[PDB]
Amino acid sequence: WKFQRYFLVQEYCNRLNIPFPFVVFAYFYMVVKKNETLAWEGVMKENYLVKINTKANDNSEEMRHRFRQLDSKLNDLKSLLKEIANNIK
Amino acid sequence: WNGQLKLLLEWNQLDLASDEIFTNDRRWESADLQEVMFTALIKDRPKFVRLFLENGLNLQKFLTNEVLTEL
Amino acid sequence: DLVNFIQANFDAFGDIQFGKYLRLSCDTDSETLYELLTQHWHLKTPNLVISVTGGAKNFALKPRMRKIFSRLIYIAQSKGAWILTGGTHYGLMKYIGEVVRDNTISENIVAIGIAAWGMVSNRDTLFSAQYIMILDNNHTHLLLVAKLRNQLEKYISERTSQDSNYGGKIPIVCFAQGGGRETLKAINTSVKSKIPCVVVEGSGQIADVIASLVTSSMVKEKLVRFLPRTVSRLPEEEIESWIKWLKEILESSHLLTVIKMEEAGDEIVSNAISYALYKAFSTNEQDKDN
Repeated sequence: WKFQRYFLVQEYCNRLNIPFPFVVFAYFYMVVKKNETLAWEGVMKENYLVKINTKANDNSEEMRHRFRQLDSKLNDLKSLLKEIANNIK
Repeated sequence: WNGQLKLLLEWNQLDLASDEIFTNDRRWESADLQEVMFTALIKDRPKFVRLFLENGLNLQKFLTNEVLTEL
Repeated sequence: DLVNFIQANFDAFGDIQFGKYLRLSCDTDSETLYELLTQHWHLKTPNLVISVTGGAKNFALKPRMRKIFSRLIYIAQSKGAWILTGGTHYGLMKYIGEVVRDNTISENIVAIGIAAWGMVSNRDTLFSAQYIMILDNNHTHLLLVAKLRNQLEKYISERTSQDSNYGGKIPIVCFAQGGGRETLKAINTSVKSKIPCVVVEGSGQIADVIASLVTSSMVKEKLVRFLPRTVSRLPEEEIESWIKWLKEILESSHLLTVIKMEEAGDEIVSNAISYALYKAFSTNEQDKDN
């Protein structure tokens, strides 16, 4: 219904836009005689892409990465402790 | 630099290329990308296209009349 | 009116609109420059967020860096803070200009950019001579003349402010991201003035070195790991200078704030800047017990 409403509204706005009984005069007379917006669009596009990226990243799976980083740091600390022990003896 | 980047591009390796080639230790210059960029358009590897666009490539400059004509 | 005063204060000034521009001299006093700038060009700034980036044109725009700097620009606009930058139209500077343009298209942001007169080849001397063609186009108050910027920053920090709290002193935080030698010198000289500096370890090679740092052998190993080409090309004399500069930087640990890689929330830049300013205000010992 909205699509057809657009069609009809455009049809009415396209013609002479004169009451029906008084359109013959218009016909006779006409026969006788006859980028700021794009920049704003780009900015909103960038904002939309950022929003999509945030929605994708909302998974919140970074906990595993943080745990892996902590484990790697612990392994490095253990290796340093082993090296210190070897140096002592 | 160019041959190393081409070799990495021969296989779909994104993170490796980002870490090794664009580490910023050695200046690569944006104008050098053009050639390899063209290959990325033919190998059908969009991620390298993203890399080149984000690493200083001027896409409009790349789309020269001769480039578009050949493509 | 203002031009007549400038004639005596500085002649040889060129205003370009397509964007005010000026010719700077080393002997020029920062006090008079700031007074005139407040008198005619702009208003007193509640905050000054300077940016330190390598003069080399080569740069890499990582998504995290892009988001962080977008948040920084948003915060600056919200607080109405001044921004000081090299302004040579390359990499990070170009991205900052583009972000400023995007923000202003969508109540104003000051993007004063100090650069070197000699480094730029094209000359378009004057009335309002305008030329196209190194210089940036999105910056608003670019001017041509390291020492001058530090002098201006310290003078502005000393200047009393009737608003923004912070004990009548403007925050004037220093921001440094990326890897370079001149950024090391800028961070060191800023620390000499006690200005609180914030660093991001995500991308910057020397920034990551400093972030990991918080002895001489350890510093050498870190810089070799993060600067292989720079270390190899750097001469023996420069190694000692770099080591001493970095060691002096580490002496003031409290001022130097760092951004962690784990942090991924929307509010990261604001937290870091606020924490750095809080540390500076609390540990200064002057109007800190209040």
